[PDB]
Amino acid sequence: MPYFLLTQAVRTGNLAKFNQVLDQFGEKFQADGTYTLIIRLRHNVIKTGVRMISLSYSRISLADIAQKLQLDSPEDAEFIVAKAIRDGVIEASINHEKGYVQSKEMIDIYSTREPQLAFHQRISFCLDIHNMSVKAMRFP
Amino acid sequence: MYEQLKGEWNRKSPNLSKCGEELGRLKLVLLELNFLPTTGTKLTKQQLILARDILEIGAQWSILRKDIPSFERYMAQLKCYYFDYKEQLPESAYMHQLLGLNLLFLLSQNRVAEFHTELERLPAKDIQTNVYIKHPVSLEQYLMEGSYNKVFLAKGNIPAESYTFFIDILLDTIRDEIAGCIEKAYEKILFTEATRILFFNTPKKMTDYAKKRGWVLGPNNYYSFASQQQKPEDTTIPSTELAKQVIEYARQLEMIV
Amino acid sequence: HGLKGLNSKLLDIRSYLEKVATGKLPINHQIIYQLQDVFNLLPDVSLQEFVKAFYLKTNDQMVVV
Repeated sequence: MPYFLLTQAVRTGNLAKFNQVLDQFGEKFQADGTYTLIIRLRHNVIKTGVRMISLSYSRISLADIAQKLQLDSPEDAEFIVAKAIRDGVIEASINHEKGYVQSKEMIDIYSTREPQLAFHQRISFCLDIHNMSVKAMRFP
Repeated sequence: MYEQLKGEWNRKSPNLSKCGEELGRLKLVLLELNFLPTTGTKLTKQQLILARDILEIGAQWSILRKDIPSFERYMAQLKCYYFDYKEQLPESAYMHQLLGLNLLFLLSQNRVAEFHTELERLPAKDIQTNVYIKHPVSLEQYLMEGSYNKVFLAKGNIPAESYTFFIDILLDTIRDEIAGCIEKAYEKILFTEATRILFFNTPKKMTDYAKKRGWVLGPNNYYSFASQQQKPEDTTIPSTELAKQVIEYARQLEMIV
Repeated sequence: HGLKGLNSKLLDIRSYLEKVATGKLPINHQIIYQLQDVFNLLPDVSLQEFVKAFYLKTNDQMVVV
């Protein structure tokens, strides 16, 4: 209940409820020992909204995202996405001509060694399960 | 013994003979007795009052004289003095000012890992009161949200001093990242893009980027150099290392023999 | 040892070639074009004919192992 109510307001872009959840359950959040969220969740809410847009959309204008994130400033919309690409929230690009924010390339996985990198982590790990299970089983 | 307690500190400190006399004062206190057991006995707590006071004024002298390796040095002497086993020695009013100087200096070093691991020794001194600690954690909150404008409007807002050596390193550690964020595959932009990405209406600062780096102002047009390479063609580097990965499988499908 | 006989042939080709690049024994035109179609008929792996199609059977055989 202090956490299902927490992740509800973290998911949406609502803050007045999120300040209500935090102020009401702040005594619980200090007692259990996780009061290191107070500085680390204002970053999360402002990056959740830009992550949801970049996952949904593919080519959005900076004026369109600035009004979508209730920010009322089309001059730091370039600054938010610049911090998003720098922190690695989404791989995108900003064309600083008229507001083009484009998405990635066409997704090809099975043709550029990517299944090999996932599988090579599996082969060497599961034979290590086998080598540990061989050197435990025999006794007199 | 009680040598130059409060000299020229209230008004100015232009002299450097004060520094060596304080240094001789830092000798004699450590020549008296060591602070290492630190159990009880208020008599030796009296010289712990004096030793922590002569370093806090030594920290104020160190930040005044533009000295970076000493300001971390005198603070580490004080922070090891705040680390006491049997903590006693009641509340000095310069403590909350001193941690604000350390934490803002740590924010200026680009130490985001050390910034948060320090913030445990203050239970409720971050939200209710103590604007000296509240001002960096409001500032760090501004860097994580993404509002550069809120950073510099609060730059002219300090409780005690001007925070001059702290904001200038803060001015340094932002713009190189802003220069690091704009040096990309971008070819050219006009002056009005550097009016928004960068700042003020034609200072000597754009000369500094023109004399150090490129960004040559020509016919009202900047020119940022940019290129890209091309590499999907190399199956050869996943030829050698894949042949190693396939054999080290078959090396290990046997050999516990 | 399938490859130990490979370079033993390849050392033998240049040994006769440097013997005739010097010019001690006279040439045979018969072996020249018989050697020349070796070098302009080896494959060259560039793009979309190998690097696509090689992973299509390499990421295939990594599923069954």
